Amino acid sequence: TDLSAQKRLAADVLDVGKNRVWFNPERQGDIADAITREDVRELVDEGAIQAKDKKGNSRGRARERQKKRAKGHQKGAGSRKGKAGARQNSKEDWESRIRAQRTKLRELRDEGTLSSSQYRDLYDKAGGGEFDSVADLERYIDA
Amino acid sequence: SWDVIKHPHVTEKAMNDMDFQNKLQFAVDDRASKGEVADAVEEQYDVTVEQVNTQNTMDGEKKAVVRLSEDDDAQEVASRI
Amino acid sequence: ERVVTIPLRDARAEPNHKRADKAMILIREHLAKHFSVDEDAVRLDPSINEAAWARGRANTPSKIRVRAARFEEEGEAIVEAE
Amino acid sequence: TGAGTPSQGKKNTTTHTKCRRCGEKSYHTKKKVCSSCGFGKSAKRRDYEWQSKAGE
Amino acid sequence: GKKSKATKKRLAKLDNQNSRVPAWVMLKTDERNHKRRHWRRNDTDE
RNA sequence: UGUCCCAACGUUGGGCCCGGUGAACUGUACAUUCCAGUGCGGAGUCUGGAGACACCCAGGGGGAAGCGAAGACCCUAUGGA
RNA sequence: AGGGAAACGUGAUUCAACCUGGGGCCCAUGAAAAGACGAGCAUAGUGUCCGUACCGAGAACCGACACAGGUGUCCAUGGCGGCGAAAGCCAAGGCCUGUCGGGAGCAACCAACGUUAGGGAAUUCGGCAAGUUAGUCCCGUACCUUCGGAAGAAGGGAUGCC
RNA sequence: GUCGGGUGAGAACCCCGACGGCCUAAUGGAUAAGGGUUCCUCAGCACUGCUGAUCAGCUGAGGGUUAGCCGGUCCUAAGUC
RNA sequence: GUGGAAGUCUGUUAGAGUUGGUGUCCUACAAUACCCUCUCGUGAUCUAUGUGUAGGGGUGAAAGGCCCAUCGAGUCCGGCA
Ligand SMILES: [Cl-]
Ligand SMILES: [Cl-]
Ligand SMILES: [Mg+2]
Ligand SMILES: [Mg+2]
Ligand SMILES: [Mg+2]
Ligand SMILES: [Mg+2]
Ligand SMILES: [Mg+2]
Ligand SMILES: [Mg+2]
Ligand SMILES: [Mg+2]
Ligand SMILES: [Mg+2]
Ligand SMILES: [Mg+2]
Ligand SMILES: [Mg+2]
Ligand SMILES: [Mg+2]
Ligand SMILES: [Mg+2]
Ligand SMILES: [Mg+2]
Ligand SMILES: [Mg+2]
Ligand SMILES: [Mg+2]
Ligand SMILES: [Mg+2]
Ligand SMILES: [Mg+2]
Ligand SMILES: [Mg+2]
Ligand SMILES: [Mg+2]
Ligand SMILES: [Mg+2]
Ligand code: NA
Ligand code: NA
Ligand code: NA
Ligand code: NA
Ligand code: NA
Ligand code: NA
Ligand code: NA
Ligand code: NA
Ligand code: NA
Ligand code: NA
Repeated sequence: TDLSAQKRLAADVLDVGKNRVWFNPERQGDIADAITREDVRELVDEGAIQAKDKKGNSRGRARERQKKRAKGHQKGAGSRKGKAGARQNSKEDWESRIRAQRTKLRELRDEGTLSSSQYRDLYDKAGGGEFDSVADLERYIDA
Repeated sequence: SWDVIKHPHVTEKAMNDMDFQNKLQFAVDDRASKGEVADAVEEQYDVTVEQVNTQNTMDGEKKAVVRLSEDDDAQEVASRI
Repeated sequence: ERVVTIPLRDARAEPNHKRADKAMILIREHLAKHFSVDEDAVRLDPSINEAAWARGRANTPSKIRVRAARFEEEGEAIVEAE
Repeated sequence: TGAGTPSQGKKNTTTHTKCRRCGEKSYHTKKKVCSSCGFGKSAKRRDYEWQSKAGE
Repeated sequence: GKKSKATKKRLAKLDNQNSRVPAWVMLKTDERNHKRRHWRRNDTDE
């Protein structure tokens, strides 16, 4: 008995990898007799031919670690492999910062706390990298 | 002068088209267009050709898959020959 | 029928990446000898196979308890894990 | 790179083809000229007195 | 590759010329296809 | 730091035995050789002695001026480029 | 509609495809033509001809071979990992055909290789081969120099898990 | 790869199940060129297959490629006639 | 601080090359291969497909290199016994 023809068919009818298709060891004779895609679907319904289950990788251990790293752990010198600007792209980070500081100043203006001249001044000093952060900015603002 | 139809192309797969889709398969001369096959077929078997699909075969001839109108029956037209 | 402990120490004389295969052969040769039967007549239930390949092809266990029965018209032995 | 075996691999180009005129597989499809009968070059058929011995 | 209608035709002929001498010709001639061509071992023209 | 003193042990694939498959190089003939001698002055074969029961397995290659290539060097040709 | 045994979700982040903007460079200036738009709607007819199988490679191609060689394009967003299209491990998918097997603790010898005390280049034409160092962060850094560089100089410290 | 099992006159290597592995820009998926029927089915083992073969890209006979809207076709490029 | 220049650096990304091991092979897997190591890797870069240049002539960042395993003058046939 040579069921390799069937395998190929079974693989397509079940819409699975030939390697996952399963033929019951007690019906090689019947299955050996399947010749059409139909005879196959039939043998499928009787459960003689079935598709094994595909596995998936378990991200459990990966989730735990993901928590520890979001909480700040497992990121010491001995756990870094990439250069510093590799782990954090300095240009991207300056865009993050400056947009914060520019957004902040923008609010205080519309809010009224700042006069278009005070704003202007601050803005110009932000673009000049005078504030390490919005907090640093607010502080400077209060004289 | 060459004739368009050569003879009916009877094979397992030619049977299924016939029984299941009302189609007649022929071995035609390769210079024949879908048009010439259509007319030649109607005039020979007195039927209405709805569609003609062709293929230049690895046999050196041209195969033609002719579908007849629901009004005619492939199984019957082919049965008389 | 009886239960026997098979020593697989001679499987080390065979390149390590091929221990499982040699083990298997050793079992059969042990049963065929201790149950006075031809190795042809010895049948190993898959259980024994899986026990031997449990940890890969090169990490076979130094022993294996196997339960075997002997009988029939040409003489033979059927075996399995325990 | 070896001029031998390794340079033989890149040979998947088509040049000489069945000739419309003579039937020999010598119709260079890139030059559109037959190296055997001269189709595509000469109306007359390619032929030379050196294709045979001087006195024959 | 992309073949033409002419090309396809000849390949077709070649496949036909690649059959064996019918058993009845053996009998009729009281006793070999010298042009047998294998796709791998040989090479057609064009 | 096994490059060395200075070699050791181990791992894997061969090697060795078995089944199957199954080439090639090479071959004037003879041939179990060794020590001397002789010879166109570099001998398994001549001469004198010595040694030598026949067959087979593995080995590392001393010899057959071993096999492989009508010497690339040198000279000669009323040669070639 | 379809598909699914069944449920037949909703929010979010990062966002290949695709869309759309700004800037910089050239002693270098980055095709053309057909066609399309410009130029509406109904209904009907027509839309011929040629290609379409399979391989696309450690057996379907070239290399005399089922040759460890050679041979273009697309998938570059599957998971862990990490700077990464890197290593290692693992899915999906594919395979056990880089296609002869059996046996001997399996000797000498050889191929690839591990480990070797004390010494430490004594080896050798020569440190050939092998080895040492190694990722990241902080500290620190000579001569010289075309001021760019030398420079990761050197040297010193740290490095996990909870 | 191994243990079972299927088929067969004949099975280490054809097929089924389990276990054990190998490939992760490839040993996966889609293709260009080139090959030209090698594709599928059935029947086979004198040849081919680095051993064997019930298997096969082998032998024999049958069958298989369907397009207004995927390519070609049309256009023009270096350039060619 | 921003900016992101460069025949720039590291880099078996892909890809291109070929320094050493004078390793393996050397009747080969291979009439130029294998492995480890190593160079380049945004540019005078690499590559597919098309196209141009022909034998005392091409092409040559020049080695007398290359022009289908053929090059101090390709190959085929003829002169030719
Ligand atoms: Cl902008
Ligand atoms: Cl196409
Ligand atoms: Mg920056
Ligand atoms: Mg068509
Ligand atoms: Mg050459
Ligand atoms: Mg046929
Ligand atoms: Mg004597
Ligand atoms: Mg000489
Ligand atoms: Mg000289
Ligand atoms: Mg001269
Ligand atoms: Mg297809
Ligand atoms: Mg092979
Ligand atoms: Mg030591
Ligand atoms: Mg010294
Ligand atoms: Mg070194
Ligand atoms: Mg087939
Ligand atoms: Mg069969
Ligand atoms: Mg560079
Ligand atoms: Mg680099
Ligand atoms: Mg080119
Ligand atoms: Mg010179
Ligand atoms: Mg030639
Ligand atoms: Na016919
Ligand atoms: Na061929
Ligand atoms: Na060593
Ligand atoms: Na010798
Ligand atoms: Na990733
Ligand atoms: Na085999
Ligand atoms: Na600046
Ligand atoms: Na190399
Ligand atoms: Na010349
Ligand atoms: Na001559």
